[PDB]
Amino acid sequence: FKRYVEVGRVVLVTKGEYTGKLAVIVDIVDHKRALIDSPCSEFPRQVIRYGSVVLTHIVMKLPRGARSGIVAKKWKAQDVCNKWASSAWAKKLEAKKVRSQLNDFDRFAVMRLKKQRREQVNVAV
Amino acid sequence: HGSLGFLPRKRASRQRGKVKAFPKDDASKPVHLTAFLGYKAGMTHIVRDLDRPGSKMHKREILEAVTVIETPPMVVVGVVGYVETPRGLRSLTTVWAEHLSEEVKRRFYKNWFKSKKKAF
Amino acid sequence: ALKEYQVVGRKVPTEHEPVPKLFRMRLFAPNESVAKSRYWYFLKMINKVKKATGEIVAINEISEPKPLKAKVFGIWIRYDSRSGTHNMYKEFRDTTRVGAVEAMYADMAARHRARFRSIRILKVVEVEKKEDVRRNYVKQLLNPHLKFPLPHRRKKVFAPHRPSTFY
Amino acid sequence: SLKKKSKRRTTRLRSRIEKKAAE
Amino acid sequence: AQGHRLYVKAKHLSFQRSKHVIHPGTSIVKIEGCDSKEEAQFYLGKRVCYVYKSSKAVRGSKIRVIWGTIARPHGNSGAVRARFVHNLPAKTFGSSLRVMLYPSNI
Amino acid sequence: SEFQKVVVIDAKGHLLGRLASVVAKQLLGGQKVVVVRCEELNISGHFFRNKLKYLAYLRKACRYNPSRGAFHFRAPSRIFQKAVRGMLPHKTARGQAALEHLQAVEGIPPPFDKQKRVVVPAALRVLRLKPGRKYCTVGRLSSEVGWKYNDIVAKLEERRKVKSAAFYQAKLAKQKKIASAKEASPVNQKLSQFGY
Amino acid sequence: RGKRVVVLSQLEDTLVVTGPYKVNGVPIRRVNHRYVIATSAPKIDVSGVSVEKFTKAYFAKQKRSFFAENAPKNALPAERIADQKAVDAKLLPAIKAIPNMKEYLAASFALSNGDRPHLMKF
Amino acid sequence: DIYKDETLTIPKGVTVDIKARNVTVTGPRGTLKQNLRHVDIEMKKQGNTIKFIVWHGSRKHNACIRSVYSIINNMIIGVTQGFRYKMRLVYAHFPININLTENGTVVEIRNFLGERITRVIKCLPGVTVSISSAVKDEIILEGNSLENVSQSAANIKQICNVRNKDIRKFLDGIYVSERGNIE
RNA sequence: CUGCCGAAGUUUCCGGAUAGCAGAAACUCAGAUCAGUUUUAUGUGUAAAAUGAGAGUUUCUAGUGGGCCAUUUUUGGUAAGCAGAACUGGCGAUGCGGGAUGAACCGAACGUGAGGUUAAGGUGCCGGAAUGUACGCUC
RNA sequence: AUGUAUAAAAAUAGAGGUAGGCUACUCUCCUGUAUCGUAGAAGAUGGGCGAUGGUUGAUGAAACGGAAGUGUUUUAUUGACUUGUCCAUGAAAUUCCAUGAAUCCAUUGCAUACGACUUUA
Repeated sequence: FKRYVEVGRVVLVTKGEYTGKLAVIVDIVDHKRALIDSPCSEFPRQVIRYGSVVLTHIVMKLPRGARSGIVAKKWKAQDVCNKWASSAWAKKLEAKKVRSQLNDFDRFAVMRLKKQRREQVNVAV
Repeated sequence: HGSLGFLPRKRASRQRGKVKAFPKDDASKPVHLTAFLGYKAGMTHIVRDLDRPGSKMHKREILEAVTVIETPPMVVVGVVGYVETPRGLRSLTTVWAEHLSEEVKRRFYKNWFKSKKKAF
Repeated sequence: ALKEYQVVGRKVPTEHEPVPKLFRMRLFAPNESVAKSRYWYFLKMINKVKKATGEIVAINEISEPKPLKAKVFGIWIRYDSRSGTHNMYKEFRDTTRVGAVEAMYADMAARHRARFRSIRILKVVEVEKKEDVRRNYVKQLLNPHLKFPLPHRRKKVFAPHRPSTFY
Repeated sequence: SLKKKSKRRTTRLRSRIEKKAAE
Repeated sequence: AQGHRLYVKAKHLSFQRSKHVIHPGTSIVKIEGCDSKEEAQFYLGKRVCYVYKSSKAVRGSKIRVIWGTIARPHGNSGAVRARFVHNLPAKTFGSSLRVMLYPSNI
Repeated sequence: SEFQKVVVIDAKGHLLGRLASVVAKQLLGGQKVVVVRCEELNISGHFFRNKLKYLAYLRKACRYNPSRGAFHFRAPSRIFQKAVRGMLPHKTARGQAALEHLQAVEGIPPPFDKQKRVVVPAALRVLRLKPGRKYCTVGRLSSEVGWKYNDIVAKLEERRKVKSAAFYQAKLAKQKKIASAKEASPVNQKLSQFGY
Repeated sequence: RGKRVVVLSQLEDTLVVTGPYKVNGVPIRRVNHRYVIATSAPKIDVSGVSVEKFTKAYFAKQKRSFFAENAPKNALPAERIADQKAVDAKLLPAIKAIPNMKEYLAASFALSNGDRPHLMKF
Repeated sequence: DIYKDETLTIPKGVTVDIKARNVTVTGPRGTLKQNLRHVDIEMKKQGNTIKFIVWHGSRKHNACIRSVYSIINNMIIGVTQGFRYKMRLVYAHFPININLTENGTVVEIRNFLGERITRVIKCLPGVTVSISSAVKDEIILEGNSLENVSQSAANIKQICNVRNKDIRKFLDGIYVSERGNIE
C-alpha cells in the first residue's frame, strides 16, 4: 500500500464546501473520522469523515495534535505547498480548474491554438 | 400406454432417416467416412456357428433371421463445411462437383420431366 | 441533531416548603421542549416530584468546552429489554459529548433494536487516561503508531473506463 | 417462497394471527 | 458540419402521474447534462419543442413541431416539468425533445 | 448525463440485478442497448445457492403439456434478458418496444468488438459487494444447468483478446508518435495558460 | 442564429445590434434581449459611432394597404447603406487593434457533443 | 481488530513471489505454483520476511491468515526439503501385488484378498512412487506438494478398502506408516 | 331531468301507541338563554367562570324500531377456543389517496376547472419520487 | 439523425508502463469536466504568404477480417477542398420568436378418415 491514514498525511477534500482544498491529518479520531487543519486561513481546523477526503501520497513529519500555527510552521518548513503542485495529479486538477473558468472567447482562442498545433502532424518516415 | 420418451407420437417429417448424431472426431485416426445409405430388400434365415465363450451353445450352430439391404456404391457430389459458433454448428459454405448425374439432379425438382434441367 | 441541555427546576413554593431544593440535570434532547419533558419524566421517576406541582426555573444549552480535542467518553445506561431491566457501560472516542451520545443511540438502536424511550442516560464522564480506558478497540485507537489503509473507499452513468478503486 | 412455503399469507389468516396476538 | 444545434437535447420520459393516475397536461422531461434540481433552475422558462414528421406537405413541409415551455424541476435527479401547447401523445414516451436556449438570461 | 444511438455495455464484473435495472430504465428512456459478455456477469451469493435457485426455477412446469409451461432458457444472455424483462411493462406495447431495443449476446461478436464498450459504475461488483463475500458467475451457473457452449466461447474470446491486443499495440505506437510530436511544436507551450 | 454580433445600444425593449457587415453580414437590427447570450469577450468602442439616429420609428415597417420586388437592392435605400458603412468604418479600428476579434466574430457559435450550457460560462 | 498479522521468515529458497496472489515458490528442489485468490489477505514482501496482513477482518476471515501461513510454509518446505510418505503393505493370506508404471506415477494393485480386480490408481502431479529395498512390501511416496502426496496416500488406502467383512478380524489393507521430509 | 332539505337505524309502555331523530305552520324571544366541552367551589354528584353559538317553546306529519365489526371494563373462564353483559366508536346513507388485490387497516370525507402544498404511504426497475447522507447488525 | 466522432486486457488487499537485467528502476492512476474534431451566403468569390500536410469523391488494386467475418488497413492514380498564416470582395427589406418453378388434373403405395406424404409423368 502507498496510502495510510496516519498523523502527518496531506489529504485532498472532495465532498463538502471545502472541495479541492489541501488538508493534513493533525489527529485521528477513529476508523470513520479524522481531525484536519490547513495553513490557508480560509480552511478552519475541523473534524472530517474519511469519505470526504482522498489520501494523497505526500506525507510530512508532524507531531500528534499540533496546533494550527505550528502546523502552518511545519507546512512552511517542509514546503508542502508547491510540493503537491510538483505532482502530475495537481497539474491536471489545476488545468481542469482553468478550463472550467474559461469563457466563450477563450475557448475560441483554444480552438485556434489546437488547430495550429494540429497543423504540423509531421513525423519522420 | 408406452414409453413417454417417444411422444408426441406423430408422423415422421422425412421419408429418409436423418442422422441426428455422428461419432466424435479424432485427429489421431486418419480420414474416413462414418455413414452409408441403403435400401431394404427383405430378410432371410441363416445357419451360423456359435463361437460364444461361456454360452450354453458354444461351438454349435443356431438359426438367425437376417435383413438384407442393397447398398450400391454411393457417389460423392459435394462437400459442406461446418464452423462451430456460440449458437451451434453453422454451414459456412458448400462446394459441389462439376458434373452431377441425373439421379442427384432429379432431387432438386418435383417435376424433373417438365423442368428445363437448369440445375447447376 | 441532539443538543446538551442543563435543566433546573423545582416544585411550586408553598407554606410547607417555602424554599424547595433546585434540582439540576444534564440531559440530551433535540430541543428545549423535549429536554423539559424528559426532565419532568425523570424527576417524577426519581424524586416523585409531580410535573403538575412543579415549574422550570432555568434551561441552558451546553456547548462542548473543547470541541477540537479528541476525547474518550464512558457512558452508563439503563436499557429496557423484554424484561425491561438492564444496565451497561460503553466507551466512545470522538470530539464532542453530543457526538458520543449520538453514537451511543445509533449503536444501541442498531444492535438491541432500542428506542429513545427505552434508553435512559444514567451518567456521562470523560475518561482521559489510557489506564482507565478498558475497551480493546479504544486502546487500539490510542496506540501511538496508529495507521491503517482506508476501508470502504467506494449522475453520469456509463463510465467509459474501469474504476481504479485503489490508490 | 423458494424454501418450501409461501411467505405471503392469506388475508383472513393475517387477521386471525392479529387476533391470536391480541389474546 | 457541426456548426449548428443551438439547442440542448432532452427526452420525454412520461406524464406527471401518481401510481395509478396520469395527468397528460404536464410532462416530465429529462434534459441531458442536467443532474440536480439546482441545475434545472437554469433551464426553467426555456422553450422545449417536439419535432416530428407527417405524410402531408402542409405549407410545403414534411415536418411539424409542437412547442412547449419548461415549468419547474421534478425530483432530485434534474428532470423538469414541461407544458406544451398541445399535450404530447403517449407514443412520444422516450422520444427526443429540443430545449432551445431562449428566452435566455445569460 | 448523455446518450448515444447505441450503447455497448461490457457486462464483465457487473451484477445481474444492478445492471438489469439500469438497462431497463435506459430502454424505457428510448435508447438502444447492447450488453456483451453476458456470460461474465456476477450474482450475489455463493455458487451452490444460486444453482439451487435456478434448479427450483426448473421445477416450475405444468402437468399438461410442459411445452405450455415456463420455457427455461439456459444461455447467460437469455438469463440476463429474463431479468431485464421482468423490470419492464412487457404486457403493453411500450414494454414490448423496449425489449426489442435490447440485444444481449454471449462474448463479443465481430460487429461489437470494434466499438467502445462502456461500463456501469452502479452495477460493478468491486464497488457494490463487500470484499470477501461470496458471488457466483452466470457463465459457470449456465454451463452447469445445461448451457453447452462454454468452451467455444472461451476459445473465441481468447482469439478476440489476441487480435484486440495487437490492435492496441498498433494504436499505442501511433499514440506514442503523436504524443512525441505534441510538445515538439512550441505553440503548445506558447499559450497553454488556458489549461490545454 | 449562432452569429456573433456587436451591441451598439439598448433601445426601449430591444438591442440595436450589428456585426461588422464586412465580417459576418449582420446589418443593424433590433433583437429582443431575451434572445441574446451576452458573452464576456473584451469590450470594444461604441462611443465613437452615432446611435441616436436609430429609433423605433426608423426600424418600423411600412403599411400593408412581390418577392422580386422589395429585396435588398430596390427596398434597401442608399442612406441605410451609408449608416451601415459608417458603422463598420467606426468599429473596424477597434477590432483590428485587439487580436482575434475579427476572426472571433466571423466564426459562428454552436453547441457540440458534451457541451452543457448550465456549466459553460459565456 | 484493526491489525492482525503473521510473519514468516524465508529460507534460502530462490523466489517466493506472490504476484497477483499467485505464490510461485522456486527452490533448490523445484518450482511450485499455487493460487491464493480465495483469501483476501495482504501479502507484503520485504527482504527476508513476508507479512500476511488483514485489516478490519471478521473472525471467519481472520482464521484464513494462519491457514494461508501454514500452506505457504508447507510448500516452502517442499521446494527446500520435499515430502516423503512411507506406507507398509498389510496382508493376511494373499500377498498384495504392486507394480509401478511411468516411473511410478500410476500404481496398479492386484491379488488383494483374492480379488481378481486390478485396481489402478494414478498419483497427483509432483509425486513419484517407488518400492523400498531396505524394507520389504514398502511403498514410498515422495514429491514436492505435501497435499498431493498425502492425497495420493489417502486415495491408495481408500481404494484398498475391505467391505462387508469384520474389521476386527480382517486386517488386510494399505496404511500410512511414516510421514516426513526427504532428509 | 335537474336542484334543495335529510334521517332513524331504539328507548319507554301494552302489532301498535309514545318518546327520539327530520321538516312545516303559527307564536316570543337578543340587559336571553343554551351546550355530547373545560375550569372553580361545596360536600363521584351538586352549585357558579372560560369558550362557542341568537336562543326558546306550542301545534302536525312523514320515514325509522335492525344488525355487523372493534376498543375498554368485567363475569366465568377452557385441554385450547370462547361464552355473558356494559361502553362509545366504525360501517351502515359514502365516493377518493395509500395498504400488490380486498365490507371492515392507515389518511381523507365529494359542485365544474387552473395553479400551489401536503396527509397516509413511498423514491433500484415495473412506478410518479435520492442506486441520497451518516452509523451499526446480518451470509 | 443534427459531430448519430472514440474497439487493449486484467487486477481492485492493484495494475500499467518507461528505463533496465523471471529480479533490481523510477514514473503514471485517484474515471471522459478526457481525446479526436470544430472559424467560412449548411458554409459564397478571388488574391497572397507558409507548408508539402490533412480531409475526402471516383477508379485500379492487393493484404486482412467467419462469432453474426458486411468491415479493417496498405495503397497506385484521378477529381476536389484546405482555416496553417495573412488579405480583399459578397450576404442584407427574412428590417424582434416560429421549421425459371410450384400446384391442380393424372400416376404410384414406401402413405392414407379427408388433406397430407413417397413416387412417375
